[PDB]
Amino acid sequence: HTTLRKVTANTAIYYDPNPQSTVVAEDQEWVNVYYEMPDFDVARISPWLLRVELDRKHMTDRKLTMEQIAEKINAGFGDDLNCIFNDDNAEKLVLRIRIMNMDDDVFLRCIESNMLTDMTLQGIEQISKVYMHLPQT
Amino acid sequence: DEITPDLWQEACWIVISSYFDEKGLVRQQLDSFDEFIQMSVQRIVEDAPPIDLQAPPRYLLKFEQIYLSKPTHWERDGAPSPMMPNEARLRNLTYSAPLYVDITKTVIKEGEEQLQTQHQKTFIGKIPIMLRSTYCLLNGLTDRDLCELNECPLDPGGYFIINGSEKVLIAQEKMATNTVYVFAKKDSKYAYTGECRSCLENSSRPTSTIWVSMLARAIGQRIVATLPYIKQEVPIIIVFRALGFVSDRDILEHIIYDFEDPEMMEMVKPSLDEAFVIQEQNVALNFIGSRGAKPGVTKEKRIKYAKEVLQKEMLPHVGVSDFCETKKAYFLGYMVHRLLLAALGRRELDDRDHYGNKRLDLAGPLLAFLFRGMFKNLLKEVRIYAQKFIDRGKDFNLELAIKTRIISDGLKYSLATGNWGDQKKAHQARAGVSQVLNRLTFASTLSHLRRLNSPIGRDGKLAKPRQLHNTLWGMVCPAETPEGHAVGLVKNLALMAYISVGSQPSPILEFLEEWSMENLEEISPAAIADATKIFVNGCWVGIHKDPEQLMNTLRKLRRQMDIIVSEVSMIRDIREREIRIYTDAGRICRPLLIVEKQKLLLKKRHIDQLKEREYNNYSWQDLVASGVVEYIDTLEEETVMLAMTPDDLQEKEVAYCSTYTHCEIHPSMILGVCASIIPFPDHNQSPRNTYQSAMGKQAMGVYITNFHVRMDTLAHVLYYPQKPLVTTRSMEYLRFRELPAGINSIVAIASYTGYNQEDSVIMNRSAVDRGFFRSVFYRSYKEQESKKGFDQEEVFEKPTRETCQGMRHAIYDKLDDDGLIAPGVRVSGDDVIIGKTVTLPRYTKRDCSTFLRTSETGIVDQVMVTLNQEGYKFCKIRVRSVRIPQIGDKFASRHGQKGTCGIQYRQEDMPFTCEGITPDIIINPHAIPSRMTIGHLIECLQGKVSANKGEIGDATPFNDAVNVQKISNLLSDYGYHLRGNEVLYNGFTGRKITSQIFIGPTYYQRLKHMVDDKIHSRARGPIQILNRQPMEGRSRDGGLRFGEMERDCQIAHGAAQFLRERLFEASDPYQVHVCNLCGIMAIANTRTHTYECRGCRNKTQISLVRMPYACKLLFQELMSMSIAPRMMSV
Amino acid sequence: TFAGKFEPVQHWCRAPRPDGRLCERQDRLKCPFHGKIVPRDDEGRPLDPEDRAREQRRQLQKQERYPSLTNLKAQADTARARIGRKVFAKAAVRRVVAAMNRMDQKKHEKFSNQFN
Amino acid sequence: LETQFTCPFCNHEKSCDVKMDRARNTGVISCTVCLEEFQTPITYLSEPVDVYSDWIDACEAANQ
Amino acid sequence: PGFVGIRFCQECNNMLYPKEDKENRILLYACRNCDYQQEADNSCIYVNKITHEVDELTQIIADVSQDPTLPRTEDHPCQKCGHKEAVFFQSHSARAEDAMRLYYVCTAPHCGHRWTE
Amino acid sequence: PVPPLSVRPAVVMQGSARNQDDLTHKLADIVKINNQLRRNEQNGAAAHVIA
Amino acid sequence: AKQDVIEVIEKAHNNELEPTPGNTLRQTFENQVNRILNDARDKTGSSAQKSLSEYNNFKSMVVSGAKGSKINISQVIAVVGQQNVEGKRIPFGFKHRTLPHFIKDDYGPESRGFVENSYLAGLTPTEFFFHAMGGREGLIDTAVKTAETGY
RNA sequence: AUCGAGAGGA
Ligand SMILES: [Zn+2]
Ligand SMILES: [Zn+2]
Ligand SMILES: [Zn+2]
Ligand SMILES: [Zn+2]
Ligand SMILES: [Zn+2]
Repeated sequence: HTTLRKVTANTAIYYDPNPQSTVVAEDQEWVNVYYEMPDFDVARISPWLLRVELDRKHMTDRKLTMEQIAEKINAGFGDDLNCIFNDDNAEKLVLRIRIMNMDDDVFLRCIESNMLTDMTLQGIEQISKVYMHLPQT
Repeated sequence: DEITPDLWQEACWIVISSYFDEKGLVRQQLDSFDEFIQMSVQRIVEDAPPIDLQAPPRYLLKFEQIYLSKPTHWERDGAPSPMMPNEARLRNLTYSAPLYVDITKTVIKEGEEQLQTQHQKTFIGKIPIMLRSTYCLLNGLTDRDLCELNECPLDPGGYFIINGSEKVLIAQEKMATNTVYVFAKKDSKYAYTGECRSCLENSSRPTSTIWVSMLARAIGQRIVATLPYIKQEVPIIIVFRALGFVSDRDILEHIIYDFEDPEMMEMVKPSLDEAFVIQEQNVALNFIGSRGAKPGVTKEKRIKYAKEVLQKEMLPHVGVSDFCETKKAYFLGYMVHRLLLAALGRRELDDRDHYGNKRLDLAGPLLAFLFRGMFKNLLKEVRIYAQKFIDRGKDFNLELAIKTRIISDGLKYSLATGNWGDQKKAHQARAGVSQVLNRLTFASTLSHLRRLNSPIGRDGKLAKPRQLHNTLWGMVCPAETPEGHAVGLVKNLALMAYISVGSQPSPILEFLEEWSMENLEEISPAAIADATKIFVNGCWVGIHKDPEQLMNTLRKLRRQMDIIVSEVSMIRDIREREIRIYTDAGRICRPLLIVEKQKLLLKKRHIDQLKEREYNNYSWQDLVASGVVEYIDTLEEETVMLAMTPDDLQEKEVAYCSTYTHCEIHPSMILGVCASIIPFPDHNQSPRNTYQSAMGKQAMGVYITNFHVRMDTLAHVLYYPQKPLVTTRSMEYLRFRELPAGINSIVAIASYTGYNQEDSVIMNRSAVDRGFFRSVFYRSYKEQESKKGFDQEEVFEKPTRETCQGMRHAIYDKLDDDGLIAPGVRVSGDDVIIGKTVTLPRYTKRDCSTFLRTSETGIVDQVMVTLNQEGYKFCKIRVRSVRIPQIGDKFASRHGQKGTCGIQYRQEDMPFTCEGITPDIIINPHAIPSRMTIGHLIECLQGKVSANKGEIGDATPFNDAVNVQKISNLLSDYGYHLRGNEVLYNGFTGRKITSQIFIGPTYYQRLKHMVDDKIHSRARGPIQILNRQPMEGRSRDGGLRFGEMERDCQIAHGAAQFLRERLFEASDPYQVHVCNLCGIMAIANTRTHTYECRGCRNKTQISLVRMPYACKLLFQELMSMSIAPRMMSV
Repeated sequence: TFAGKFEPVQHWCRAPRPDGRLCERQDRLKCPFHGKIVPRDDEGRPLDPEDRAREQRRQLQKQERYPSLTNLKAQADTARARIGRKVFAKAAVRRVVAAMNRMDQKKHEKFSNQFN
Repeated sequence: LETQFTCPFCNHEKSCDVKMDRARNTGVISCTVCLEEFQTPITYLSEPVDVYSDWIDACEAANQ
Repeated sequence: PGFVGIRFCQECNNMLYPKEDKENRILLYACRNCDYQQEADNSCIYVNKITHEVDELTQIIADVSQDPTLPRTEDHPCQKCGHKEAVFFQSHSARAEDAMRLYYVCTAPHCGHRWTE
Repeated sequence: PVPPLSVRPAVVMQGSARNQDDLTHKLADIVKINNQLRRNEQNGAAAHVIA
Repeated sequence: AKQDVIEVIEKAHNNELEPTPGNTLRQTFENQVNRILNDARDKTGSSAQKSLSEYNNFKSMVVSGAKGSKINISQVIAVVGQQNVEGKRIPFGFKHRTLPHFIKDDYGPESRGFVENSYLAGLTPTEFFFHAMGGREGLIDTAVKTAETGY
């Protein structure tokens, strides 16, 4: 079993009014790549941004791409919780899930908690650790 | 100047000798009791509130001063006389002194009509006195003077005599107070919970515990405080608000010393959000007041309740006075801060088993707990007695008001029974305190007087409190512990271990305000960041800027015997900026040699002055005053860098430490009294050392020098005790050389005839004939004739067959006119030693004589007659029985090698050397290999060397000047095989044995467990009243239990008739008559042959049923519960 | 520490965007925008004719597919309300606390050499 | 902490029932016997003891 | 990214909670107790470091060089001051329990430089 | 049901004081309060006193 | 064996040591040290065994199976070996120390309870205390298993 | 004698 926490490096909540001009400087490429094409309306999107930094090697260890993670997020929460993400090429494995339709800064934390702990990206729940080996006996 | 290595090994032991010349072995008991009498009683009397009683006239009844006189005894006439401890032992008196209290009672009615009447020395009670304490009549007496009072000079004291019985208080472990401890319970609704058992230093009150917890996993951590006397938890921020710190910044100033830390801050935040609703002190005090006093209370009173709890009940050690809430807030914030560090993992959870965290509750503080309770109850009774008189308006006499039996009988009862608490609360009370002093052998007495006890509960199966913690080093014997159900819970002091008696912190506090310290109400919280906190007895008193030179100053004050006394612990935690100073009692510590740059402070000048200790009165205590030695407690050892020996200080090719601060006086002082007997204990498997430490307490010897005058219930004295040929340097202080408990035996380790297999020994019958391991067993019988009332009175007098009713067929001719047998009369089993007759309501008197405990066959050693406390005749008869060792008697070496005597061969039957030496004992070689008691072999070889050389061997544990090679080289110089082997010859045939046998002197012990005190048989003896089954015990002529597992075994055997014999025929056969209709036991009249059930009103269908009596009893007890067990026979 | 890791993505989505440009996204398996990545040439046509036919069929299918008073059903039916109903479910919170408890157990385990 | 309280008006033990309407932040304490009713604001930290507290305080204040 | 600290109101000294102004679409930090407001300079409201990449050098304090029980070494001189000797010790904390990594501290007084190899 | 004397023996003591068994003492308690309650329920007694 | 354990201790100190699968770095270091020291104890035991004659009485009772085992001979002649509490080396009951005689953070064999002496050689005071700790574990096990097995 | 307690033994 692998939860999002096991493969996550660090989570943070920002106040990003514009997706076009993001708060962070290194995420400005793919975000503006995502937004000009109106697959998903800018107006619908909420100001409050959830940015999670995945570490590369944990993703590779479970052979997990951001595609699978984003699919799992969009399945568990449907379209109510938009998620976007870059390719598996950048030096930092990052994906941004700001809500798109108790205040949203509080709400988004409840969402973040619930995602990190009890969203199942892979495996079977209540199988915590597995060891492979050759039996000498 | 410097002590060189070649001298060290006696410099150190010289130092050790001086310690035991100053302190002794029971110093903790005597110091605790002394502190209790000098301080604790006066503190308790003054800390009680004056009892103001008025209808009008009013009276206060101060108590102001105590006087404890010497122990005296009042006869029936009442003339006070000095009572000596041996008289108390013989007459079954309580060795107690009267406590008098000065009382001041001032009349105040009106019009400034004031007048004070002081009653000087109002007899308030009787305090039992610890022997050899400062207030004991044996105090300061010389060995002359003790012998001349019939006291043993080697008797350590440290115990009480209650009703003639010697009682010893066992030190009780408890978890230290006023210290924050953060633990984490795996199975609980809290990730982390911090607690402090706050207790004001002067024992005004019992310890009050505050808990500051962490709610289990907005869902963020929530911090609540469990205050005393408040029904439900409270969020901490409301407690802080209730202390007047309303703004959220002000609260965090106390909780978080560095605001730059994000991570602390975010953790605390949920509690701020959880208390956001309450924003001001009065609502917070409201909120707290609501939980507690009553469901309906006026708002002003609710506030007064919340205030009262906060300043008094919460954290009393911080303060109980008004305007302390800054102190309270800082300490409470410090508790929360500690919780946060534990929750963030910056700091480790506290360890419950660290003795730095534990305190030993000794005789003094325990008697203080009793005295607090009993003086409270006494004052309550004074109030009531005075109150009824004032209600009727008449004057009351204070002497009549004071019923002194409460203090006297309370202390006497609790020390007599061991139930530590009020006699009414006999189940809430904790037993095992105040045990009967072991007087089997001198080592057992010393160990029992140095016994510690961990009240975890023997039922508990968690091994953690039973494990030998690393911190026991030098404090508790690693070996001496019972191997039964209490393993590791009952402990023993290491030899140089000293439990602190307690001290006042006021000199230290006063000095701290000289020096660079700042109060806690006087600082701004911003300063706490890089400053160092200073705790004193748990109490955050201030902060400091340069902790290093503070610690240097404090250490160097304590080493000068300045304001800081020696037992004060001063720990500097460096990584966390605390300096924790401890002066309280119960801290186990030990002495250590201070080390300079890389150099002992102990120079040859100190050893020189110590050598002439008997001339220039240069003692241990001058060694301490010279700043050469220091007492270090368990908690301060964490900051100490110890050298095992001065050889560790020596500059090496690769330096291990190079910054040592202290040195061991000698590592062998980690052992206790009984483990210090073992020779070469570092060559044995440790379980063997533990088993010996247990068995040295069952070894016979001379338990005390004045045994001729003691009327002990059981006593064993060895005819010919010998000091061991192979000894440790610690026994010089245990006085084992002066009261030894064994004999040096020529042990051969051989297989000879097969009668020593599986932990058994073959003894020399001829040696036994010459007195080898012969002992005398003394058994004392009590009796008293009670004239309790004219209805029935007992009296000692030779009974007669014509007047006495319950006269056994045993002859009473050995008794005298007075009803008491005479000394020198040989008495066999079932004989009469005291003829006592009790008047009836075989006429007008019934026999109630005292018989011998059956199957003893001794000789009356002596008969003492006196009067008991109330003053009727009282008789003690000591009977004497010579115990010659025989097959089945248990013997042991000092290495856990126990075994019974398998057979005894005469000298011509035993194997012999070329020079006709036969072994006294032959033990089997198969007892060595699995046990790995190589100390036994090394002791045998060393003993051969010692006997051939005219020495006493040195078997001190860690001694590089003694190993097996050097002993073997010594033994080869006396014409013996260097490894202790000899050619033996078969005693029966005279042929040489092909294997050369290992033979030599080894110290053996005769243990209390003789077969003649264990053999027992039964064939249709007495039965128990309730269930008609055989009694329990040898003494009761009882039967052996055929238990559930024997039943199970015989079921597996398939032996149904044997099982029925054991569980029906041989225990409790019985018949009942059962109604065939209802199956209930009917009424049978076998004389008139009439059989009827009142239930069914039939008298023809009744059946006989053969059942056990216990089953009939069970069925009747089931009807008692309205159950109908109906035995249907169809 | 088998844990083999690599990050090659040479293939591009290359799907035709409405602005006339081909998608340049280096997704491993799925472009979020155009679905499964299929190999395409320089003008964006999928190399496999069967894949092109399937994509065309999918595109055709996608192309195929008191009032004045306030409505209480509007509050019940919206994204924020749905996420709220899910996250704040009795069953859901329990799992969160269970995992956070394991997180605390790790904190407890991380002082090994000591007695505790 | 008991939930049923003695009424300050009729002195009937455990005759007062407390209702916490958290959605409106109001606690209502009513005696079953004498039908006296009192309404106070409450917070999420409030308890029936706090509502009965506010009732006793309101009574004593009004009786001045 | 870095953590975010709590900020307090300047009127009642209570913590400022986040909130959003729709009619400037800008982040504000407002007090629930009074009615003070501030405009944020961060734009970040919450940060969780699951990896816990904490520089334990910040947790060390130079005073630990005074500990007689810590080991000392002459093989790792100080880069600050050139002092020749230095104490060393392990991480010994939660989330530093992995990795026996040694941290060094200079024993020169008033230098107190700390580092890691 | 009062059990018989064998279920609750009155053991005699070194003198003449006959010590009763715990069951006998408890039956003493039950009997006294039963008799006392009986006289209250027979007479006029407060319902809470009878309770 | 000690000088190999020092090798491993520097590798761990310099981060030259990488975990093995299924274990944390602490647990791998502990494995690697314990398996150095068990190799040492077995090798020294072998040396002591081969040194024995067929006049040796320890050997005589071990071949017959009457009493003892080869490990007992190794402990009496060669080396007593590692003392364990709860299946692990001696725990840091002080602050990062097994005793106040060691420096902090000392994972060497001496410090954590390896008795490099035999019973004939005699244990040093620290070895004596650590051996007493291990034997106490045995005594507690013997005294605590009985109730629960009997039930 | 009963009850409890404690200390021990295997
Ligand atoms: Zn019938
Ligand atoms: Zn695409
Ligand atoms: Zn009412
Ligand atoms: Zn504000
Ligand atoms: Zn430096």
